[PDB]
Amino acid sequence: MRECISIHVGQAGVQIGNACWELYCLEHGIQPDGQMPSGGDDSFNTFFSETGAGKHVPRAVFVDLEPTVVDEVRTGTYRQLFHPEQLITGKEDAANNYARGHYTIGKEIVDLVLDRIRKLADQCTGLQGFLIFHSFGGGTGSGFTSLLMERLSVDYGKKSKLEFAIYPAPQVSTAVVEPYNSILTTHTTLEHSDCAFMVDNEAIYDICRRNLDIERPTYTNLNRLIGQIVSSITASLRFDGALNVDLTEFQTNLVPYPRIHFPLVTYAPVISAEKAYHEQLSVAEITNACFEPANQMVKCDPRHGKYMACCMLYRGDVVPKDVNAAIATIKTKRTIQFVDWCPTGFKVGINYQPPTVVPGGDLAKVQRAVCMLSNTTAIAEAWARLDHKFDLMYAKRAFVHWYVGEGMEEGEFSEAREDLAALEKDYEEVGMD
Amino acid sequence: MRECISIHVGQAGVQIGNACWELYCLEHGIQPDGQMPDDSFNTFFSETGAGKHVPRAVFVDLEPTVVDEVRTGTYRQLFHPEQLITGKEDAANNYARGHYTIGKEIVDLVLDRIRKLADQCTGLQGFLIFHSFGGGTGSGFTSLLMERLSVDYGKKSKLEFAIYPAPQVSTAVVEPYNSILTTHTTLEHSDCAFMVDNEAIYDICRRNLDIERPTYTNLNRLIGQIVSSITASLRFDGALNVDLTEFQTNLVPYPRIHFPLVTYAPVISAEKEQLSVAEITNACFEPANQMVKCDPRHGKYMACCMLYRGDVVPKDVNAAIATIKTKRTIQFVDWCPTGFKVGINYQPPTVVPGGDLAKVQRAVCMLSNTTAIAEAWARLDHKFDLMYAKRAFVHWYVGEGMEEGEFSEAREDLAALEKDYEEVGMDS
Amino acid sequence: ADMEVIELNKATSGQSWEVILKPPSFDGDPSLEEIQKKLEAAEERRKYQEAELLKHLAEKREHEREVIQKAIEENNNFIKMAKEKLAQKMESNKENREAHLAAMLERLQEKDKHAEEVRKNKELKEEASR
Amino acid sequence: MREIVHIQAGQCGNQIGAKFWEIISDEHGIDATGAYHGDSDLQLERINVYYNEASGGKYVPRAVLVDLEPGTMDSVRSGPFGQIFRPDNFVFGQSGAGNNWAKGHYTEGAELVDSVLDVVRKEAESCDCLQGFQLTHSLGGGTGSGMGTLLISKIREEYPDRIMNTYSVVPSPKVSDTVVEPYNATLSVHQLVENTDETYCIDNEALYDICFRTLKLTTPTYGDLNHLVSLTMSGVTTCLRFPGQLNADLRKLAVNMVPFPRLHFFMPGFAPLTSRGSQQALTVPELTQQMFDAKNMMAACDPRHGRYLTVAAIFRGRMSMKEVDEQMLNIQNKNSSYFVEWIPNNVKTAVCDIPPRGLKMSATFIGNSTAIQELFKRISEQFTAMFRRKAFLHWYTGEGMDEMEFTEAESNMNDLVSEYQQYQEATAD
Amino acid sequence: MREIVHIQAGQCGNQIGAKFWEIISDEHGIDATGAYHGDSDLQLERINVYYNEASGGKYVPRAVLVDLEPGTMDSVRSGPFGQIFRPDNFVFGQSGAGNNWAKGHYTEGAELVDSVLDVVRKEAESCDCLQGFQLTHSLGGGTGSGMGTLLISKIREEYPDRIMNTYSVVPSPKVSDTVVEPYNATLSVHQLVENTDETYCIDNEALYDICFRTLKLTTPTYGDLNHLVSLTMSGVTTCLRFPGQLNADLRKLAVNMVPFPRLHFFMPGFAPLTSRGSQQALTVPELTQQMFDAKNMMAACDPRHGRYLTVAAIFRGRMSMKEVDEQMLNIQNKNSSYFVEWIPNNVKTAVCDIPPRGLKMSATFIGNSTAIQELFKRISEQFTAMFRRKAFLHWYTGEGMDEMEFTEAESNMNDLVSEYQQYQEATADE
Ligand SMILES: Nc1nc2c(ncn2[C@@H]2O[C@H](COP(=O)(O)OP(=O)(O)OP(=O)(O)O)[C@@H](O)[C@H]2O)c(=O)[nH]1
Ligand SMILES: Nc1nc2c(ncn2[C@@H]2O[C@H](COP(=O)(O)OP(=O)(O)OP(=O)(O)O)[C@@H](O)[C@H]2O)c(=O)[nH]1
Ligand SMILES: Nc1nc2c(ncn2[C@@H]2O[C@H](COP(=O)(O)OP(=O)(O)O)[C@@H](O)[C@H]2O)c(=O)[nH]1
Ligand SMILES: Nc1nc2c(ncn2[C@@H]2O[C@H](COP(=O)(O)OP(=O)(O)O)[C@@H](O)[C@H]2O)c(=O)[nH]1
Ligand SMILES: [Mg+2]
Ligand SMILES: [Mg+2]
Repeated sequence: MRECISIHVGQAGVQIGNACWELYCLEHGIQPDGQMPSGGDDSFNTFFSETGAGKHVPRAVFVDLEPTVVDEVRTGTYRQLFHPEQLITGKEDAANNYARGHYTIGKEIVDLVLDRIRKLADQCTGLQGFLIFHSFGGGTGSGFTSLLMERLSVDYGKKSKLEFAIYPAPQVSTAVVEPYNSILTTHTTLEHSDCAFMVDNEAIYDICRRNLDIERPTYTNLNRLIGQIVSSITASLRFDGALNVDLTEFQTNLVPYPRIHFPLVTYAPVISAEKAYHEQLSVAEITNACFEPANQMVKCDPRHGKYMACCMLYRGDVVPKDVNAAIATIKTKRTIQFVDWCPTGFKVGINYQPPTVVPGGDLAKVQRAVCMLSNTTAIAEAWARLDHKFDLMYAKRAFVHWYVGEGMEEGEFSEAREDLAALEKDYEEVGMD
Repeated sequence: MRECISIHVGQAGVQIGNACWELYCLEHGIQPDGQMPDDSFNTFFSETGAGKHVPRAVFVDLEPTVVDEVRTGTYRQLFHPEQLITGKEDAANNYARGHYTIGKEIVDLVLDRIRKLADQCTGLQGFLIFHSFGGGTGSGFTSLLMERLSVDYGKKSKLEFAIYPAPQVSTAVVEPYNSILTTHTTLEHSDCAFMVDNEAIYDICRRNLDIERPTYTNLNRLIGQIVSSITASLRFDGALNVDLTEFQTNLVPYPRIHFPLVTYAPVISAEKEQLSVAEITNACFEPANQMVKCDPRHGKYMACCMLYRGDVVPKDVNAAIATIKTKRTIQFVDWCPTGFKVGINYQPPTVVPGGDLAKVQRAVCMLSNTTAIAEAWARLDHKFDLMYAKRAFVHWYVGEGMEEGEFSEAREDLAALEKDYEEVGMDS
Repeated sequence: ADMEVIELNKATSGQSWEVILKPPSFDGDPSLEEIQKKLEAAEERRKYQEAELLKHLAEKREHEREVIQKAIEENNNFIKMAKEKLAQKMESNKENREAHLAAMLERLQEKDKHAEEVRKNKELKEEASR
Repeated sequence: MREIVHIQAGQCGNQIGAKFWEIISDEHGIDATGAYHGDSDLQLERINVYYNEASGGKYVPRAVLVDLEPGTMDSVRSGPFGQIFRPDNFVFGQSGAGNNWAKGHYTEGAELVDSVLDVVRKEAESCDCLQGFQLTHSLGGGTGSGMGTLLISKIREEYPDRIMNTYSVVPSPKVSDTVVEPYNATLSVHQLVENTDETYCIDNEALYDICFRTLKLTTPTYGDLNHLVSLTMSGVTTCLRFPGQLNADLRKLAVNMVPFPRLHFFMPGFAPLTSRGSQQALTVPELTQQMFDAKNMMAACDPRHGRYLTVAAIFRGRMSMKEVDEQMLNIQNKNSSYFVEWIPNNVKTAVCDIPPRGLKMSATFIGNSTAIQELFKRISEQFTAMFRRKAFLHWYTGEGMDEMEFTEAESNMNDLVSEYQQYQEATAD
Repeated sequence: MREIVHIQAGQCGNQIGAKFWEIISDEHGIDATGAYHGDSDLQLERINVYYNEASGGKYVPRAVLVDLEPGTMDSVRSGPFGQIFRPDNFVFGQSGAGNNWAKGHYTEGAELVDSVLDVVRKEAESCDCLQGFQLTHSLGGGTGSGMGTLLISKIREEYPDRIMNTYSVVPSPKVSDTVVEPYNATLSVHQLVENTDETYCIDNEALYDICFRTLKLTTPTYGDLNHLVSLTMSGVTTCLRFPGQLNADLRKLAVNMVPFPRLHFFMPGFAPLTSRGSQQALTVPELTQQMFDAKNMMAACDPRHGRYLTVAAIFRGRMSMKEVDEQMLNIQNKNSSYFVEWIPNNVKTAVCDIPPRGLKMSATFIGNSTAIQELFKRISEQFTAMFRRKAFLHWYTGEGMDEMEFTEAESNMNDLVSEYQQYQEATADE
């Protein structure tokens, strides 16, 4: 057995958690009450424990410094799926302030969260580690998550920690200081995370507008799409797959150096449910779509970088012969530039389980899909954009008093910014020759 | 709550007090016996267990004749005998007798009675002192009283209604002496003083009311109307109220510059059509309606308080004040960005039955701090100088224990006051 | 064209392999105490700044008390000066009026003295006329 | 300021004083028995200023009648209203003063003065609020002049805070009783300048001239002269006897009339001028014009010869207050030069509905004019002409007086003249 | 961050505060008795931010009404929604402040302040999660200005961790009550700069000018001015009262709006501009355009005269979210020179389905513009003209104040102007 514990922090982490666990239940035949009328796989036990009443309960913890969002989980469709103990809330949020989440408010609830995590870990016979969902921009998603990561490294020394982080976008952002929070949390979390899958709200927002014909996407629209991508990545841990069969394999296959641990996620196909009956996309078509920037989870140009690793995770009606034929034509037409020290190639995995969509949602049910995870130096463009916004404000010390007022020193800003300048330099050095 | 104590000194103060309290009773529905078959009237009237409403007032005179008319008149039940205080011999038009010789024998009694009224107050606002400048009691006893009130009540507000002397009705050649002496002595003890020139009221009675030869009854009924307008903001709860402190703060830029000019309109004959808010407001800037003879065109305004009563709405007041703000001839000092304070009360001007004034739907009393009022001091100081240069009548004051140095000191203080009005009117 | 496929894994709901297009050109601890130390230093800075704020507010309350007391002291000095100036004036006036009446009565007493002297002078003529 | 205590001394004093009580009693509705039989509340409003209320509803004059000889007092008792006086208030000697000031002031008068003080003290002590004293007397005889000024000094000593007022008859060679009248007058003026607050100068020179020239009486008697005096006295005391605002008491009158302590000698004026019981009215304009007419002054001075320091004008009878006010303003405007510019608003006017006995309308003027120096100059010249030769001086030194008293009295009166002249020439500059 | 405690002090404070409670009660479906009779769950979702739930199904405003005189309190009680307020929450003296800041702050106000604190403590203690305080008052009088700033300082001492928010009415000679308004205002601004987290500058000069020029009211009354204030207050508090993502609480609003502690004075803007009687269109493009219009500002400053440090824009009524987003982007792109380049994405937009009472569509702008220095300069000039001659100063020194306090308050406000000007001139190449 190889259990994974999911940790959802703040509004973004909790609401994305709702979308993920709804999808997992649909994929495994688990009802909102936890019952499963159950051939069969059995691998779903990596994400679900079982109770004496035959109920399947997520190995998850939902944490927020304010109760409103988690309260919807406590009284919603899936209220029976979770035990009250795993839904943890405080009274007052971090007010979009990293210093408030990490140093002032977070400090009062960390021990309670770690106790609940310990209780879930005690129920694991072969704990793999953690999957942490949070935003870069919120005070809780940034401040509380970095504080949690630090303690998890103390209590679970070896154990893998994977992140699903929401990169900020002006179209849906709620705070001017999100660049501060993003840099501050990245600096503190960097040495504690083994692999982090960034999702740029702008990239998802544009995919919803372009591919799903949604005029003004809401968090529900964004989260359902994010859940598809998360499900594609976790499918091989919840079903008896062949690639990324344990958490350590994500680091082995995608992360050649500890600091450069931010793979770019690309997903296809994203098709509207209201599309006038479309003929199903082939393996060649969905594979070609992996190399189109319009399908990426983070806005950046892989042409301006080099690949260090590439994982193709196919799902549904897919045969190796069609994958190899698709890759062969792409290489003939395109320059898929890898760094000098890595082999130019792909690790391919096929998970036979079909792509599942939420009934009544925006996504159309398809016969085959693919999620490419590539560690490219192009993702440094995202750091450059964030660092520039940070520098514009920090040059004037705009909003800095909010952080200092919470006990954080002004020097932490310079230290965090210097660490991200070294990270940008690392991406440049690694892509050199 | 918010009580005001009225003190009426000498013949002028007492006779004006008669007219005021008669008018207040008519305005509040109080009968001459004190019975009353709003609630703000309690600022001027206390209540006894028997339901009698009694003025928060003291009437003082050094001779008994005038107050005796109150004691045996229509309103004899209104006042308790204890609040009508008289001696035997007057000050004989001599400040020295009112302040020293005769006044010293009755001050303690007066202060005791004022203390008894103050003891019945839960929120004493201050004192309103009515007196002439010219009489021996109005000048000398008032100055002594004001000094003793500053000792017993410290900085508690003291406002005056002072009668400025006029030859057409004056009774003494030495009135300029008494006026300067009382002004010098009282200046640092008074917070605000409303001067009423007898010649101005006399001329308004002749011109506007068609009275060939006005008597004190004619003058006092008109004065009674102006006093009522000033105090209506304390005795009723209207749309905009102005208390004693608000008069002080808004009218007095410097401690010594505390003599506002009173203007009242309309003054219409009971023989003889209703004047609008704009018309009555415009009339406030016409010298013919002033309480003191002076020309505001030869001065600058420092403050203007408009006290309306009757059928008046804020919208009409603001429209009227806006057109006044555009008048080039109405000049304010350069150090006063905002010069207006407005008060509105609903009760229309009440007139005494059988009086000379006609009942109108709306009236206004403007209180303005203008440097033009210094003309009144200049006229008085000149008459003082003419006599004092020869020491005419000075022996009457010296005989009573005063020293010529007090005359020079009082006159020098008035010279500094005239200079103050000049300095305050200058541009920055 | 030269694509090398290497089989990796096979399982019940999956199959995996690696495809190599070209080989490489170049072949080839936080402690709980430390965390606690940082959080406590931040809490102390927060506490220190709040204490400095309350200390500043306390100094405002002290000023508010000094201004009420100053108004009271000015009123008391006004009363005191008014009282002594009035007592000076009334006493000086009483002394002057008494002096004026003593001088007048002394003049009348001298007239009486003179009249007795006139009557005495008459007696040395009246009767003393042989 | 309620009661006035009246004293009348000597022949002249008792004669004009009796006439004063007859006039004001008639005006107040009091008959010779003291009973009120009038028909106006105005008559009784201030009756207590001059009268005490006695047993029954009777009014008794607060009057003390004094003389060193019993003659005039017997004549007063037998005259009209002689019975109205309090019998105990008649104080008289038997010796006389022989029209010698020294006898009245130092010898015979000194022997009777305590008997007079007994009576005036009794009257004064019963007053609720004594105003002061009013003395009628002549300056040319011995009792009224000498004993009258002695009384003033004794009364002043006991009542230093009360007003001392006199109606002083000035002597004239035109109607004279003795050759030493200039001496008696100068010695009395010396006393009056120092001890009175207000003195009405009733000049026999002026009274004679009015009777002779205006009334065409070829040979005037003291009865003809006294008819003018009684009318004048009625007029000047109007404000003290009837309800009013102006000069309602002796002190307020003195404060309005006396700018310098020594200059308290008034020039009374009256219109119309009539002879006894003779019925002949003047208009308000005509009445006002008489203020500047020498023919209407009871002191033989011309008001056009000096300037008015202060004036009190009293109009009596049924007339328009507005017309009086207009004419009084017109008289000051048209005669600006005859009023001192350095005493603003020095003319005060009063109007009383009750006219004096026998008249329908009248005007009385109480003037403090610098022209009064003509009266003092006339006395001074007569004094000097005699004193230069020490004529009749033994009449006084024989009574114990020294010649130095004469020099002092003369000097003081010459100083009084210089003072009036100084203020006449004074400018507002 | 749930409950807000509302305080209204003095005549102006209680008059605009009563109008605020009338508007939001109507929007939330609350009648003058406190009973809910609406037909939308959106109305009750966050009603506990401003209302307490009392016996029965009644809602009582978490409001404390203060004055040093009983007159204003009586008028509020007799007004349209006067019965909705908690009777024990009316705290009033009898003496008055005589239009004198020193009386409100140091003498009369000091005697009443503990009675007010007892009531606000009772309200605050019953809060599950108190956000902070909201004060409505004028700066030109004595009670609202002097006693209001004294209350802010006392509340800061007892609740140093809560947000202090004010709606401060700035005086104007155009509609003035007292001659000493510039003194009272300068002394109050000195207090606000140091003790508030966010202050909405409601300028009577701007309100008069909107009524006179735009609404063509020849003679505006306080009622006409207060109709603009009530609409503005409804707009700026939309995000606190209805479910939403952006600036949903007082602290998150302050973090988004205040880049430097002293620069917390907001220039409110509103569209469309209406009169009380004009119950007679406005498209999304037109609504957005009003953000740069001086004629729509509730502070008499021109947004084109400075630069926006931060902006919160709130659209209300039935409209396309997509159209709002497009127009907001267009306004920033077309007016680049009026936003500081060194605060990226400084304009946050919110859309609420519920329009303000009497309107079908509206837009409210909460701007932190460096143009607000014009308001402070105007007050400062009026202050200097009086203070240069020490006019009316004896009324303040008589209360125990020193002339140094005047100089200090003036200096601090002149420093505030310099600070705005410094950031207005600041470039992204520091
Ligand atoms: N994709 C996505 N992004 C979200 C969601 N909710 C919030 N965000 C983004 O997360 C950022 C704001 O952080 P939040 O997660 O809401 O804040 P928080 O972690 O709860 O922290 P505080 O409320 O400030 O204590 C913005 O960039 C939002 O657009 C969501 O459900 N989906
Ligand atoms: N308006 C008005 N003025 C009056 C009245 N009575 C007197 N005066 C004026 O007041 C001045 C005289 O002072 P009074 O008040 O009569 O005298 P007093 O205060 O009683 O003092 P004495 O009697 O001298 O002790 C003159 O200018 C009069 O015209 C009156 O009833 N009305
Ligand atoms: N007017 C007037 N003068 C008189 C009268 N009797 C006397 N005289 C004058 O008084 C002076 C003489 O004084 P008199 O009073 O008789 O002497 P006395 O008895 O010593 O006071 C002379 O000037 C007389 O002319 C009188 O009845 N009327
Ligand atoms: N907008 C508006 N301003 C007002 C209102 N009432 C008074 N003011 C203003 O407030 C200032 C006077 O302060 P005020 O609140 O009445 O005095 P306080 O009672 O001592 O707080 C002046 O600037 C007035 O114009 C009102 O209802 N609306
Ligand atoms: Mg949150
Ligand atoms: Mg009097």
